[PDB]
Amino acid sequence: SNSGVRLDGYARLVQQTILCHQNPVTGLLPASYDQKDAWVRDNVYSILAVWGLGLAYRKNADRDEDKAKAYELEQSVVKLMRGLLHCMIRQVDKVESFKYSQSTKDSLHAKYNTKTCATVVGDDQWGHLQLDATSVYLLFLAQMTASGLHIIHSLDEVNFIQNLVFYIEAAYKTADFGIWERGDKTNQGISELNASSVGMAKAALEALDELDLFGVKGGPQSVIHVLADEVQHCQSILNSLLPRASTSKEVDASLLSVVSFPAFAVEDSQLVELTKQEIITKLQGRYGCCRFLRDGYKTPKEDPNRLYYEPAELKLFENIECEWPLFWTYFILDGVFSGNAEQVQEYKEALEAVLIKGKNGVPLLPELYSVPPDRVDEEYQNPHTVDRVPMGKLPHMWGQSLYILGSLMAEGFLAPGEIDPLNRRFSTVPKPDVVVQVSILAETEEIKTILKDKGIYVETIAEVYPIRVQPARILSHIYSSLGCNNRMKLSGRPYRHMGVLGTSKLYDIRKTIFTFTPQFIDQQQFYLALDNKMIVEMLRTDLSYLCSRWRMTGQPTITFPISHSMLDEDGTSLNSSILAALRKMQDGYFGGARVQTGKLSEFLTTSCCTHLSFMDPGDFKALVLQLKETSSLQEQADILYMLYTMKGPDWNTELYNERSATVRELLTELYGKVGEIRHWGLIRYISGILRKKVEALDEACTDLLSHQKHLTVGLPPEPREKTISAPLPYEALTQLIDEASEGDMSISILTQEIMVYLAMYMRTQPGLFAEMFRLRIGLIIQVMATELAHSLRCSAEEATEGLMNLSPSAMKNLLHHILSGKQGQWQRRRRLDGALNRVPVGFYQKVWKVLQKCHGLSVEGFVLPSSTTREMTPGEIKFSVHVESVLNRVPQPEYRQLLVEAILVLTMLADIEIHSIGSIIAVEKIVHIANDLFLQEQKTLGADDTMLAKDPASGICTLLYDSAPSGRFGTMTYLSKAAATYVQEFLPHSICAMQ
Amino acid sequence: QKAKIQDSLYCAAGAWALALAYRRIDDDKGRTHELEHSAIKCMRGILYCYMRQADKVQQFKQDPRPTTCLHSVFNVHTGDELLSYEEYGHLQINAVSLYLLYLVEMISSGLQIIYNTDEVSFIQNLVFCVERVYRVPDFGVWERGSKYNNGSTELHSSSVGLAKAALEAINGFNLFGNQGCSWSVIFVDLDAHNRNRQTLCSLLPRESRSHNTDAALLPCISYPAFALDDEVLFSQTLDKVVRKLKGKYGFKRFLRDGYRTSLEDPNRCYYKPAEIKLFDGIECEFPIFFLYMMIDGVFRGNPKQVQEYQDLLTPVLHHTTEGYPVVPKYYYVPADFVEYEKNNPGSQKRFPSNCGRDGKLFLWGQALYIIAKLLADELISPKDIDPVQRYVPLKDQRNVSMRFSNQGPLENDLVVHVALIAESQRLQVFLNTYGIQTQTPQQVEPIQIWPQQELVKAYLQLGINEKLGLSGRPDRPIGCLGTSKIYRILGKTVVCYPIIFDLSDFYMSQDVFLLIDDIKNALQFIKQYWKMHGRPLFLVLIREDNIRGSRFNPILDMLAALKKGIIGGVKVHVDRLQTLISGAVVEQLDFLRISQPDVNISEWKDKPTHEILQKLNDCSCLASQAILLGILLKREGPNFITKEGTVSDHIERVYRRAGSQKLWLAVRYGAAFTQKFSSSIAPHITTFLVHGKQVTLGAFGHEEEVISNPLSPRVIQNIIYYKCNTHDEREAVIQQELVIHIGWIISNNPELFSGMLKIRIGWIIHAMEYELQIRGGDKPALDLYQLSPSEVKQLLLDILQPQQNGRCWLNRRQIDGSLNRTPTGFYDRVWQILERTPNGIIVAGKHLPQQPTLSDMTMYEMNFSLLVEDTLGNIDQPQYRQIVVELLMVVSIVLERNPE
Repeated sequence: SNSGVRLDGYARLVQQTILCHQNPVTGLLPASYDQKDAWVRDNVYSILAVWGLGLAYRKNADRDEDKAKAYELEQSVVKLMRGLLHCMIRQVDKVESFKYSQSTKDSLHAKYNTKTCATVVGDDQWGHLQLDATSVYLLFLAQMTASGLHIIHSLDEVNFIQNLVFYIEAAYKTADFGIWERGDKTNQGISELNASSVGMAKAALEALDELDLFGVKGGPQSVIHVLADEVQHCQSILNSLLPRASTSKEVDASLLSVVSFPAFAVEDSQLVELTKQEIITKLQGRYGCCRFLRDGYKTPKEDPNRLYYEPAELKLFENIECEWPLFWTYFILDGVFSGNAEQVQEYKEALEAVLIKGKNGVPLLPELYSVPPDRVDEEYQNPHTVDRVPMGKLPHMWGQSLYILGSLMAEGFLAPGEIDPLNRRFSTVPKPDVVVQVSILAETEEIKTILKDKGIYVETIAEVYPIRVQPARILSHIYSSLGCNNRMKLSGRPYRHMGVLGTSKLYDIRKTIFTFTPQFIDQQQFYLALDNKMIVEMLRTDLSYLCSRWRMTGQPTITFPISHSMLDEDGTSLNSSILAALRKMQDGYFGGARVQTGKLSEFLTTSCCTHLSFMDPGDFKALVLQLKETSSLQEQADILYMLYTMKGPDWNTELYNERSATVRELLTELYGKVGEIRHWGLIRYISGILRKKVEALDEACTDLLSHQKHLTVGLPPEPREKTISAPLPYEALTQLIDEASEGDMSISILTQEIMVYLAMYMRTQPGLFAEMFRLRIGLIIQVMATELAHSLRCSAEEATEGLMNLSPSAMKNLLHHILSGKQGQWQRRRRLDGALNRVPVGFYQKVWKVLQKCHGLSVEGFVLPSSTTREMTPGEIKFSVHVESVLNRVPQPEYRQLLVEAILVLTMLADIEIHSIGSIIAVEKIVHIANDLFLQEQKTLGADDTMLAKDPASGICTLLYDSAPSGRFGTMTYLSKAAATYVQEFLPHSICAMQ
Repeated sequence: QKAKIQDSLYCAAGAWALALAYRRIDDDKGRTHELEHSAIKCMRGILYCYMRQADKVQQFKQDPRPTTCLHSVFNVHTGDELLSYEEYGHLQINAVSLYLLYLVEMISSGLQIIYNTDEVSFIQNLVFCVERVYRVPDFGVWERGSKYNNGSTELHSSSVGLAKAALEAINGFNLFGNQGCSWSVIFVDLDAHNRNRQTLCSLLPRESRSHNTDAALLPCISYPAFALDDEVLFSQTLDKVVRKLKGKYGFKRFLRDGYRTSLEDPNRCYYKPAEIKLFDGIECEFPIFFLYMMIDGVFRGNPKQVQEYQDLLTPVLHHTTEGYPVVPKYYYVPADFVEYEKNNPGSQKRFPSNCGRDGKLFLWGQALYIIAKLLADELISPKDIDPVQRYVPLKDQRNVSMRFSNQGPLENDLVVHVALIAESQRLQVFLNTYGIQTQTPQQVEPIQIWPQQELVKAYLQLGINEKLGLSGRPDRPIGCLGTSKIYRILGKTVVCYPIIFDLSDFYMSQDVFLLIDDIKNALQFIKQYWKMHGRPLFLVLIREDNIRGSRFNPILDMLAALKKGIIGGVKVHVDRLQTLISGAVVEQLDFLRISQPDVNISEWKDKPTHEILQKLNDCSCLASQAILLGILLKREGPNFITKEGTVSDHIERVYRRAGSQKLWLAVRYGAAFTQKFSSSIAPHITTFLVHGKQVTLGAFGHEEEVISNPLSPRVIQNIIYYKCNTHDEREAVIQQELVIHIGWIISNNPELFSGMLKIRIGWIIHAMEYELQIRGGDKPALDLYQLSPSEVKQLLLDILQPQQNGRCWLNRRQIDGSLNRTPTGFYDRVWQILERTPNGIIVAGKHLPQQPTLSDMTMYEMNFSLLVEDTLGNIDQPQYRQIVVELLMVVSIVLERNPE
């Protein structure tokens, strides 16, 4: 038959191409060329062709010869698979070290060796950090074991895989070198996050949810257990940063793999179409496509025998980027996958023109085509016009394997549903909605009586003896024992904060039902849960988040115990907010979700249950006396702080003759007494002494960084001020916050509170942070303290004292008011603008455009040379950073703002004329001329000298400060007149303006 | 960081047995899974470790030596060698054979261990390497080899038995299991199996020359092997080992064994002589062999032995903290009972080893214990644990392959097929005129007849891999059994004839009686060592040059007897080749598709070159021509140019002419020129060595070389040819003829050489010449160089006869002494003499002190026999030696008759 002939031809091609260098015993193919190395990614990707060919044989075998062929192909696949597994399982120490903290030194090697599977290089000679390779490896491992090949034999390999799951589970906040092993855009590589790694890891973690490695003949302990919050975090990170690969790269071609055949992890197909159109319109070439803009790899310049690119990529790497047909051969598979056929034919006819025929007349895929070293000037004026020449190695196994797999797919021998038995093709199918179940219980009989008084029927912790409730920290400590082995020195999953997605589902531990309360009702960690309004808002946002995704089967279940702290002052009735929230969550509509009430008896029959198997059995005395006799919280806190700092970090105070009362015990006990008074004047003070840290601070920090924003801790000036431009571990971040806040103690707590508030604000309303580029917590503190001082008309100390005493809701409202933006009238808004440096949306582009037509803009000695316009682009962050650094030399906010309107008026005026100034422009001189003209005009009118006052250290009238921007008497007209006069002063006696 | 091969393999076998036992439950919860995968992982690891070393395998395939032996111990953490081969030896074959047997066991069970074709090639190379185990001595299972523990290697019966079992099992089996067409088979040579069986049957009664009995014989003759199919000899071996090795606490390893005993010290690897005498009586104890005897009893269906051995094992077994059974390794006696134990064997109580309380275990012991308990509890059946039916009962031994014939064990009535093919049409019509029917090859067009070198080159073609570097099967001659089959190459049938019919440069192939005797011997060998399905095929060719006039009568008689139907009690069948080839199984080789003289030495030595050349030109005598060619080659060299081409070509031409003319002296002298040797000396020397005799090569009255262990053909050829260059000219072919005749006679008439220990060809031929001179009498003695092969064979058989009266008793004494004849029971008589000789015996200046030989030696060991032969061989006059040995026998008789 024809099918037999085609399968024989495809087998011959595969045999002659890839299998000839299979390297048995080890099973690791060389990574192309005469390099004598084995890259994990290439070895993983080079088996898909053989895999699909073997599956094509298996269904149509029906004969001994074809049965043997399928058998040998599958055995070769499992050989290669075990060859990959052995090299990593030989290196358990590095993964164990990486499981705690994040560093490049304790990371797996990316280039393993040939026979004996040894190391070839040290830890300081290559970039040994690639999460994408491990993630995609585990994805294909899951797919193959779901297909029905036995890959895992020993049970210790299950523990190693479980440890590797924790190894890769932190990819959403870990910076990596990248898929190209080149760091960021320029060299001297700095670790930086990219979307490709996170997108690759999301599907890898999703695939191993319940897929056992022992097939249909497994046991009670054969399934890898994975959480759910990391998947949602990865999805959110991908959605936030889908259009751009990274913060330094405008677009990378590698995003195609994430949004195509391997590891479909994307939603909102409109963004898929947008990124496909963008990559087509920007990276398409003549005989291929480029990875990303401004790469110099394999160029007739650059002195290839040298690394660590000098910062002189002005035009030496523009429009001469060679080619890469890999992304072209991706398109044919992407088109043929779902429903597209004409695009498949178009791409096939496009790629058949760029093939090279070698020995025996077989297809061969070149790596890249290089621009000739002579025809370089023409390409700068006529891009994508000059023909290129093949250059570099071309035994490209990755591209050839993917192309032959695509051709076999298009031939119709094999169905799309066989490559992926997990059915990952239906990720674009919408899910309508889910219904959330919430249960209410009372702590004591008094609370039950109070609730029944208002008509609410609940039950206590008693009477439901078969079920039990306990906090989620116990659940995390329980989770800290999964995948623990003593012979292999494996410590299991490290302790982490547990999300709300895991506590919702029910649990089974030794024929018992357990339910875990949410983590935000924990008063032993932080005091922000002592406010009823905040409790309500966290319930609302958590219900919304739970009803949003809910990608796991069954209905949710939330337990909301009512505590003694949520009664009134008299303790005889619940607060109005709590009763109102209960009434809203009744009748099936609360917040933005449907909430159904009832009892645990009804919910047990319809709710997801998770079966857990791994927990189955296998003079100081004078000061102490003064403290004892004295009263009042102020002296109490003061004396305890002095004792703790001076001799009492852990020393026993001996205040009780029968119980050894340690200082820490006394401070812990003081919390109970402070709680009833609701005195927000010393609770922060004692919390700073005990150094309480807020959980999930790193997640909020990386959420803030992901929005193209730069964070900063520490009050001005330099060098106390810092710059957190990259994600940092929890310990490093806490230490940095400590050193920035110095000994003021409360500064760290208020900074953490502001960071949490900004993190919660970012998700809900990401529109108030426009016109803003560098967030400054210290400047926010200064602005808010000044605002409260002005409102209360008191001194700075009184304003600060009122500041600490405000409830968290007061800080919420005041921060929202300041962010919204809602003599002595205009000066206040001007000072607020200068303090918050709220520059307009298109400031940098216009500044660049004007710099294109002048030698520079001097600001009090410091000069902004015009040579930077060709070294940078308006989209890059470094140009904005240098512009802000030039503009922030002056300390006065009013000076900064007036410089802003002066440079803008110069920008608008430059458009009218068509000339080159050919001189340096001083903005301060223009501002002084405008001020002098305003002074002269006001003197001409006849105003008395009192109103034309002079500031103590400015030289600028306060009435000019108070003047409104627009109008026939505004500052803008004076600035325009001064700028025009200055332009005329350095102009060859001819303006020649027209528009 | 040290790991052995045997213990891990046994643990894997036990785990596989437990998995098979648990497989009988459909709700197993996957418990079979981890056991099966553990077995697979262990086997993959051991296979990887074996394939890590590749150069050593290739080196051993050509030059088997301890230096090139495959390493057996390596680091378990990374699979690398940690210890040098100068402190271990590393040479051991039983592990490889047992690994092969177990791997084919689990492949037949249904497990998957091999993935690609490369491992098939590696298995082929391993089989080729282990085919040659019957010659190279091994270090033994216990690593000590000889009981003296000095650093010498001796042959072990258990290793060769395991090799034979593995070779038999591996034949004709699909390695990939369920699926396989043409790249999953294993090819086996029957000659190696036959030689291994012969070595077993010769060496089976005594495990080694220096060891009368050892406990290591049980696994080779128990469940792990099932190799001894002789019942009565099996019973006597079992009775002997039980009687001589039974102990109160189990079975000892063997007699006079100071292994990790109280007196042993960790300061001397090699034991000093006479220490073994002090080491007796304090031998350590191993209870593990109770489990093996339990196994044997339960497979033999004898519950009485099961119950007795279980009762014996119950008290000696130890318990853990939880009560888990413990089997310690060895038992030792404290220092207080070092002398009290000697007077009363077993009276005192021993003490347990370190691995009997806590913290140390003997995983091999618990593995065997658990498998024996599993079998005793009847949780499985013997068939399940042995799917390859290694052990069969007496009533099923009727139609098995490679073991027994269809006629039954106690029957031998095989019929051998023989095909008659002519060579020339004139010879065919001449034979037809006398009634003899034969077919010239040109009417057999569909079938092809090829010589024996086609098959060896084809076998060299297979087993070649490019990635690793592989030479395939070595180019070795193929036996008659291999050539008796029918082959198919490229779809063409190929049939070959035995190597006896092809042209031979030697001279004895021109004698009709020698060829008749040789073909009769080949027919007997085919009859008695054939067990394959289907009648064997034999091809015989007759040349027109064989008739050579009056010599045409015996071939007529032989052909008439062949036509009659019986040849010396052997049934034969004759018919055309086409009918025989049709309807017969043909074996497939498909691998190729995938892939007096007037000149004296002294007088003419000083003659010039041109004079010698002219004399060579104008002379017609063969002897003069040969001697002139010899002088020319000795003086000028083989590269000189003569009137008839090069010197070598002229020598070959004159030698062939002499062979055609049948001048025995001329052909022998030319053969000495040709620097040629027979390709069968090594089998003769190795069979002489395994018999227990000794061979010495040399000339009478000159230097002689003694051989005690097998040697490579290169060294033996070198030494014999250097000796030949030293002393004489035509001797080399003479010792060749004598050794081939002696080997043939000892093969067919073994009892004729009874009483022989040291065989010396020079003394034999001297006695031959002396007897011929006596027979001549008045007439001058006929020269031995001019005697025909029939005459020398007859004279050798006459002199080798037991001899009778009539002739002078002096001649009988001379011929007995020249052969170094010894009376039966002489050695034991000498030993009982020395035991009753307080001072010693001094003969011809040699001293035999009693103390060292009593403190080093025992009754039946060979070292004493060697020493007494050495001290006896200093007597110059052979009849004087015979008188001395007769006097010794008389003294022994008279002293044993009266002890007063």
